[PDB]
Amino acid sequence: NVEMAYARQMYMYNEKVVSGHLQPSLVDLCTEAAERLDDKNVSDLWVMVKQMTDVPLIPASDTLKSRCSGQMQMAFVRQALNYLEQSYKNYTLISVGTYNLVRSFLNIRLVWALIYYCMRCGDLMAAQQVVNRAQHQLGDFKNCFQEYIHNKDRRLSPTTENKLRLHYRRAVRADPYKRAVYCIIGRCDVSDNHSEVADKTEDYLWLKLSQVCFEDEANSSPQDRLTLPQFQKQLFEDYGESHFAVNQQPYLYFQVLFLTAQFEAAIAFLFRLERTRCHAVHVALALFELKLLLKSTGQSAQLLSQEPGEPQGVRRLNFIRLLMLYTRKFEPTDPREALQYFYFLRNEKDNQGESMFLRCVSELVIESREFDMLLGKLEKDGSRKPGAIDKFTRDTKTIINKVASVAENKGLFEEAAKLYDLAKNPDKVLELTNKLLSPVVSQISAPQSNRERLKNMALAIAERYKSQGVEKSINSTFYLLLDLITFFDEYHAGHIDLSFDVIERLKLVPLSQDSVEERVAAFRNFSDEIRHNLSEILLATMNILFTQYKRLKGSDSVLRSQARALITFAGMIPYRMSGDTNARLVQMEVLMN
Amino acid sequence: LTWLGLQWHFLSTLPPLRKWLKQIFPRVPQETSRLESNIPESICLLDLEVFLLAVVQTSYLQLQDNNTTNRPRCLPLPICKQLFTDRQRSWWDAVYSLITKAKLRSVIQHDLTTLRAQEKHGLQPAVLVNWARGLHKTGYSLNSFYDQKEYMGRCVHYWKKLLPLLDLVKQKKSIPEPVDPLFKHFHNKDIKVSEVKDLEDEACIAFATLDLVDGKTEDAIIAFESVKNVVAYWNLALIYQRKAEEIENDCLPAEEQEEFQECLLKCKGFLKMICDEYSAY
Amino acid sequence: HKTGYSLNSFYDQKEYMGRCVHYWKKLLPLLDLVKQKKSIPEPVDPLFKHFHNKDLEDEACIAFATLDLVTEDAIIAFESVKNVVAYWNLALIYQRKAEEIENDCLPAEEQEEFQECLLKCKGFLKMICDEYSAY
Repeated sequence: NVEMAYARQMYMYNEKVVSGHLQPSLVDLCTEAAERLDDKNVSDLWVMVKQMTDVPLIPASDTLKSRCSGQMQMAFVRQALNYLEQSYKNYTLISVGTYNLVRSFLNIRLVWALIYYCMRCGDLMAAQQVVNRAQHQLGDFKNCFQEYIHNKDRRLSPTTENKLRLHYRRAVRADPYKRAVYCIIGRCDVSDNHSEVADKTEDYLWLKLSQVCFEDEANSSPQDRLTLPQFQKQLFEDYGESHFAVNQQPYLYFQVLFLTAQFEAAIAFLFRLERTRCHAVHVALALFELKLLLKSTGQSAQLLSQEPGEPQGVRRLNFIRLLMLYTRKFEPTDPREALQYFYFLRNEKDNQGESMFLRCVSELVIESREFDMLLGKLEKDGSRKPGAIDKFTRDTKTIINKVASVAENKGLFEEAAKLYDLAKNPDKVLELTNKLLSPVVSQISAPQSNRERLKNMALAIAERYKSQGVEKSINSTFYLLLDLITFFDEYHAGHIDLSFDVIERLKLVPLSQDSVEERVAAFRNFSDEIRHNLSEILLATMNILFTQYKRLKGSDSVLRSQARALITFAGMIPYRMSGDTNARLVQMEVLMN
Repeated sequence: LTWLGLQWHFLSTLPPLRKWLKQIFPRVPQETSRLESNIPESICLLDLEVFLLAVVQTSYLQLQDNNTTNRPRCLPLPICKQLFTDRQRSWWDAVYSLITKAKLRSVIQHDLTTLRAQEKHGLQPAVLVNWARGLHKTGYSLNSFYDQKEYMGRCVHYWKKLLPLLDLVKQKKSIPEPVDPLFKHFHNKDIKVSEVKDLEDEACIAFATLDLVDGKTEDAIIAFESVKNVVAYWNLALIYQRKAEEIENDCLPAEEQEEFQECLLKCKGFLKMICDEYSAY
Repeated sequence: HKTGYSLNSFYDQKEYMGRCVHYWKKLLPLLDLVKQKKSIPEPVDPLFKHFHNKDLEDEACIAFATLDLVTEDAIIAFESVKNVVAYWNLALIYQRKAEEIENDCLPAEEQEEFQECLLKCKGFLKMICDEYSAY
């Protein structure tokens, strides 16, 4: 359902990516389906995703290092705090213009109030307005705020920030808005959450972000400084989710982690969230397509695996296992969605050195068994009506060839043969056909013993190759299999006359004492599968000669000559056959003597 | 830049691309870490000089084609009109914006994917052949081995990438391209049947020379004793002299006979040699 | 690695560093298991299960530095690891650049060779040659 909305999104994105047109927007497409689809969780969460991740990129061949270069934290805090201010003011319009909403909101809960309202609405302009309004008794706060608004990242002078620290330690330690402003601006009271005005969790975290000092100023006092490892560590480990109220965390704790840059962590939690499986898949796939996800090496390993030597805590999650489990959900109806998901795999490194999307295609689609929609149909004409595989690539021959290789490894005889034939693999098709026909040749072909179907299929591939102009050795070998099969049918019906005629026609066995030499000189030129049929052929031919001699006795010199020729052939043949067959041939010779 | 390059082309002498680009691009390093990552923020100066090379070649070809068959062949800056293409100027705009710097990576991403000849591109063999020869000259120029080696890296990369695509001339198209990706033409860019093997021997040359500029005199000679031209023999002869400076006696008649091979090939005045044999021999 | 960096051949240093990094990488996730925990439950002797004796990043970055070395980025990458081989690489780059040119680059040699001396007092033959000649 909502899976299907995300699906149509995926199909459109994949078709655009394949046809090579201008870049489709995964993020805006998700947010937009959410605009249409009346799931307030979808709207808010996807707008939050786009509005916190819409920061300047920096590929630089370094995923985790680019995402962790301090400017990444600066842009993160920019988008996050601005979005938070905007959502707060967009709620304020309910208590309501901006300052009117802010005052009526101070009353909805019930000059520092107006400046704090400007802080929480994102307006340094309104902040400076109320500043110049009440610069009468506050003094240097106006100048420090002006310097904060002149430095774009709101970075105060070091002497100014030390002045703000000592100032909030001196006076504001006992006006809560003045204390909050002085501390967050001068990187002061870093331990203090200033719970006097700190009534929201995300607002408190943004105040801590405003308290965060990101530089290696060895002349920055020990405790009044916030480092990203400390903040994120207390936020993930020490704060915990059972404190952050996992109930509302389906929109809240995941949001705190994704805005404090615990990317794979938010993805793990919202993947554990049932109603957020496809959502977590979409967000993580967007990030990894941006190359933003720091991935894990081992696939079998836990959903989050931490490498040895990696910056302590940086989380590496198995995107392989994640998306594989996420596709095992709708694999039973929408293998199209399995393919649209595999679309991310064709570029990476499978450990042996194989294409990931190709490996997934082989395994999953072969197991799925829908060949005609999967890779194409060798139609009534024999052209390949191409499947969705040629709808994503143009190397369907290599796809069917890897299908043939993986199917050989997977022991699928008829299936591997179908795939290799679709790839037009002559040697592999014929060899598989010979391995299959070696056991189904002589076996008593009862009604539907798979024998008639094997004969029909072998002969159909034979007529295809021969009619289209497709070596001669294997082709004549197949002709020999067909001849031996027909002669065996006559022998099983009791047709001694036609059996003798066909045995003389195939000209493989000694019919005359002088022909033993010629047939033995030819026998080394046969395929080993013919050395597999020669034993039964010789037994049957000796029995045929014995039965003809029986008819001539019960109604023989040529029959005895043929028995002696068969003896010479079976004895000088380079095939050390079962001594029991030779014993029975000698018994027939004796009963003819 | 493109007018100057065209003029140096007409004057049959390659540009000093490295000087001009070192002067314009101040801080860009000379190479890349990985030749598989579609990395817009890992720009090397040599990718840019490769763009400039094929830009000069395409611009010259188009002005030659534009019914010039007009004694000023390059038509100085104010009198003429645009010589390069609009999208090359777009690559120029966005790349220069990023280098002499909210950032969309459409142009640069598409165009790095084209230039580095990674997963999907469109341009055709003559492109990488002329690129490879230009960078062969630029690598043979310096005495600094430390730069020679990475320049042989560029040559070898473009060459081994042209190998598997160039074998596709067996009554078959190279690549169906409705749009001109970066440098797409015809009746110039299509490589005929015969020069493939020629490029392959040149590739054997480039690979063995790479590993000579990397210390494996064993398989360097293993490879250099395969092609049947003058380059192989001159390489091996310098190798014999160097490795047996003061080592052994029997391996000197070897260089003697290989220089006699080179003399039989100089008897026809083969000027494929870089430095004249009347000096070395 | 020792027998590998002994030689000259690039086509030998290649395979030697490859197998060295491979064995360190295989040991690596097993090197995490050592916290009062079971190493490998092996009642049999696989071929060699020995007691009371037995109980890749650094050499990788050393490898990448010597890679670009085989001279500014050389020192750039040489100042990332901090073992005896790192300090030695930096010491000999210092000597190479400042035999007889400038003074203050000699105290660099000095202090770094004294880190190496405090390292050699610590039983470190981790240098290809003994430090009894280096310090």
